[PDB]
Amino acid sequence: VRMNVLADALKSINNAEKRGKRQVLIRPCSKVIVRFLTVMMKHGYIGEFEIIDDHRAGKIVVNLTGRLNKCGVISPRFDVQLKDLEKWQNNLLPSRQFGFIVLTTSAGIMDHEEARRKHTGGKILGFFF
Amino acid sequence: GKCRGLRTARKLRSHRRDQKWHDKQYKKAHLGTALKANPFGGASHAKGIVLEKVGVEAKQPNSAIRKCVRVQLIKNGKKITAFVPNDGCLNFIEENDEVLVAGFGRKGHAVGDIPGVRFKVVKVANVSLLALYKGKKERPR
Amino acid sequence: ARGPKKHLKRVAAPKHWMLDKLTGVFAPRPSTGPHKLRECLPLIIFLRNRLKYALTGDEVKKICMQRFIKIDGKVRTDITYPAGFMDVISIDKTGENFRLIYDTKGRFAVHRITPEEAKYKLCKVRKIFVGTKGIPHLVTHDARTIRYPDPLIKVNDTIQIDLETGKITDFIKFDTGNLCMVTGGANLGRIGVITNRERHPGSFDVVHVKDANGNSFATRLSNIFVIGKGNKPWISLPRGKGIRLTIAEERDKRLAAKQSSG
Amino acid sequence: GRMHAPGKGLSQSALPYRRSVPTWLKLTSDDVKEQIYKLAKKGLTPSQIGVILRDSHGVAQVRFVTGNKILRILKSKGLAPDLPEDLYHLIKKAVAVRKHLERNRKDKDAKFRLILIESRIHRLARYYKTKRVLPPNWKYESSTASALV
Amino acid sequence: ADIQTERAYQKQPTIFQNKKRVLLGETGKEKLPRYYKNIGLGFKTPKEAIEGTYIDKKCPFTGNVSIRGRILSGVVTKMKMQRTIVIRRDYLHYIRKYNRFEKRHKNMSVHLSPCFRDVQIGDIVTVGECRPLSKTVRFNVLKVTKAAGTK
RNA sequence: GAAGACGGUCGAACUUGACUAUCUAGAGGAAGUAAAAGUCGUAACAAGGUUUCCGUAGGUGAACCUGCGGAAGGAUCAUUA
RNA sequence: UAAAGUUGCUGCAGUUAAAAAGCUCGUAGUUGGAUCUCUCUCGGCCGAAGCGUUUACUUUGAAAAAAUUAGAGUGUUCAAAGCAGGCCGCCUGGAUACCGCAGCUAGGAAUAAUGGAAUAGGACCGCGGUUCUAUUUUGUUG
RNA sequence: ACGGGGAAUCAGGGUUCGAUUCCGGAGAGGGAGCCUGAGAAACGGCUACCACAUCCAAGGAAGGCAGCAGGCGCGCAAAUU
Repeated sequence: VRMNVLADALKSINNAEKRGKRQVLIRPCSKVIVRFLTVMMKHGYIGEFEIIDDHRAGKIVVNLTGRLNKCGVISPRFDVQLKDLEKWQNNLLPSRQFGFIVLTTSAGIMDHEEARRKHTGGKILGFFF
Repeated sequence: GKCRGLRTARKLRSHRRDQKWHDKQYKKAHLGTALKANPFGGASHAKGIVLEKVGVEAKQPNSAIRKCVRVQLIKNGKKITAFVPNDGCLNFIEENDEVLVAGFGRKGHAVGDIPGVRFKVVKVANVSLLALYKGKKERPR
Repeated sequence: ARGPKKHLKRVAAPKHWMLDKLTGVFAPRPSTGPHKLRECLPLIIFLRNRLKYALTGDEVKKICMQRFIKIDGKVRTDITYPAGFMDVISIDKTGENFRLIYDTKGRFAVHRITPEEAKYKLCKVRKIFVGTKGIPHLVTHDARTIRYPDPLIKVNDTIQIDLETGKITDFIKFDTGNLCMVTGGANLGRIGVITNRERHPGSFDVVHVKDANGNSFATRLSNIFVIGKGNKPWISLPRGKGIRLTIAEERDKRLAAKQSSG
Repeated sequence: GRMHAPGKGLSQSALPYRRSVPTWLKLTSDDVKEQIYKLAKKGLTPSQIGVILRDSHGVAQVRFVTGNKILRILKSKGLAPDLPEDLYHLIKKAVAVRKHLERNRKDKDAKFRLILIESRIHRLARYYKTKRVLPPNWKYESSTASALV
Repeated sequence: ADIQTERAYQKQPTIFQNKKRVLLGETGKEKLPRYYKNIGLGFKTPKEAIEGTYIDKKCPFTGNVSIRGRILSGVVTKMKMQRTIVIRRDYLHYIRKYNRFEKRHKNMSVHLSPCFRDVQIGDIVTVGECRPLSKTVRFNVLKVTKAAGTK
């Protein structure tokens, strides 16, 4: 069956970006998916997106700007402390100059740099660069 | 595929532990049959008594007579064939003398042409074969 | 294994003695006494390693058998006598009095005191109990049993003891706003004002203490020792006033002092 | 896909976006409740009741006119069956397969299908027992099944 | 019921029950005071213990045990012993190499007072650590919380 | 108040029963492996000269042969209203 | 031990190189779709006893033997070391970090699990049926 | 297989080692039982049996280096009475 709707969403975005498409349809939507997409957008990686409201679960049309190399999910959602954040960055990110690891912390869903700024660990949702 | 779940630690560790037994080196070093069948009993060297001088025929591509000696180990009374490395070094050995024998370098494996020989003579009569070879020392009288 | 042990390895000794590692295999095993094994300074360590009146333990024995050293007003000839927090060490021959006090690094500093302040000490009462036909007895951190204490005095309070008579002169209650020192844990040797005690029934109470420089820390209730009423200590403090410095601040102070001294 | 078949069928009802009573439908909520009560008294299950309300009375979705689902309506009135409709139909199918198998004992396909049906029955019974719809002592047997049918 | 179901007379040692009687003070029964105490840590004495007749020297409220140390929890899985129940404590053990967890459990035999009626399999019990009560019992049930499925 | 004695208890204790094993006065039987292209054949590799192989059963100096079912890793991706 | 990503959690392979069980069902195990934004009292600008259902998670705090490791200072003649030393009696050090897991503690409340009215024994707002009132009896037993 | 502190290796993760001077345990040839004492089931204490072994005038007596040195033995393998 379908599990980790965030994994399916990120896989759809990645496959559409590999194909050069300007838009991708993500279904079903979720709060985690929307928060991940917003974190992606604030860094300029995907651009604007629209939530289609069907009366069971949302869909998202994400406009794609070809700035995205890889968006991926980390399953299972390993709990990450501030100490292990550097190791996760070394493992998952292509460089120390760009790329973000997205974590869910008690302060919300945010990239690893904002997690360090807020001095909090959390559970790793995925990465994008 | 493999199980990726936060509660799969026991399954992953058990699978790794069972699959390690399919590694030849791990199974060799963790069963005890290899240790019990090792003539040296896990040692690096062993002292033995030369029972006779033998000439082992090199493997098929090569043609030579490798001079070895049948030695019975003092530690367990086990009979092994030990290669006498250099040339004229079989002349330094006499029957029923004590030889210190090491491995042949391949950890229980035959080395080069010499088939089934995994040991080499290091000392004869408490004098190294290399000291006798170069004239540094002479056989005890 | 069988019966008590009588030795103490040099490396297994309390680290605040600042003993070496090459000066023998054994450390002075402190005798049984008022203070614990790991919270005391044996007389040999004080008279040899700190004061340097002796170069060997034999010289410490020679000094002590001349009855030159008094702990809390009583002459002690045991060179391994456990001397601990708040003890007064008096040497009348050289005419100097010290009080065994903690430094912010958690080590017994060589703290000289006046002859007038050597007449008393402070003791934290460890328990109070009615016994023997209704007499209230009070036990202190130095195992001093005092009968008929003031009914206001409770556990965790501090009492000023006149060393000559061993009787209570005054007392400080354990309360917020009272000056105190930390006698155990990471914050050992720090001096500050109690701000909040948060109780854990069935467990250890935790007391929060604010430095005189604004820094705040926490300890267990057993590690608090009330020093004075309010913020004025009833006893003299070391060169540092219980204010622990950071390594950066300590390095800067050391560099500035060496620049201005030589 | 299907629980016990390799099929991956997609056919199903596609509900409209609106959750409102349709314009053509003049039936009030109490009228729909009364029609449901009459249909249940006639001996029809909620699936059948909804089918004939949709097909002859213009009631597209009873939940959007009454505010309640048909099974909940029947439970509130008190004329709902002891065991749920899907479990009852599964037990009926299993009973029919078992009755066929007694006179046709060489039908290995019937035995396979009976095993599948009984697995479905056990899964549904476990679900209903967790949800406390069935008593915790309720068990499916190969002899008392025809009594429940 | 009748608490004298043993070969020795069952009584609370603290309570002196055969005090000198009075004919006018007799009203059908001699009346019996109940010994009970409040265990600490904010645990309330059940109304059963205060107003019961059972004799249980290992009861935290009417017996001779003290609650000191660990306060633990678990779900009741067996009730086949006399005044003792087997609870299951479940947890996750962290394996660092795989950065993962494994479900582990252990069973604790804990004393259950007669003051706790209507305790069921699957109920959660808060137990308190006491002195060794038997070979394997070191905890006493202090509180019972019903399972959500009870009806 | 010693020796000593009865009764308990703890209880070591120069051999029999479950001695799992090993090492052997010990030949036999079946293998395997390494030598040697010695001998009788040519089973396989080409349609290897009966296409090969699988499961199963029987038969044979030996490779192997044959019966039934299967596979193409076939020597046919195809054979015509 | 590394090389060995030839034990692969990170991080391997399984059409033909070694390899997916003949095929389904099935319990444990593992995994599991969307959804929900801080109140009665006390010594008048405070202080709180808490049960807000908890757990995981995360952050903080406490407590946690030295030696070893990391690491600060210090010309052992350098260094490995050592915990010494430095100035013309005096001055100064003998730091600090880490210390996993479990336990303790205080914040956060995203994620994950769980729970709260449905059969109404449902939430709040004021009284009946069986009893004694922790001495409201203070010029005295009551 | 005494446990741990810890050691070797190690990009990250890990793998292996830890008899060995510090902490905790266990034992004093193997078992067992005790006296004394605050503390021992102590062995540089006693009492037996089991194994080994010393002196004897053959009646008896006396043993316990896994303390420091030093022998023997074992071994590839480890120092001064």
